[PDB]
Amino acid sequence: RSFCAYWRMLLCPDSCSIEGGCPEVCTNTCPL
Repeated sequence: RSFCAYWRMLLCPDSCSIEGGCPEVCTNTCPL
């Protein structure tokens, strides 16, 4: 599993506002 597991919460402190939708790593649907 990529960093998308841990970095999900790491780069997404409710950053969904500034990132428009949500941070790409906040979207824990990251491909393998």
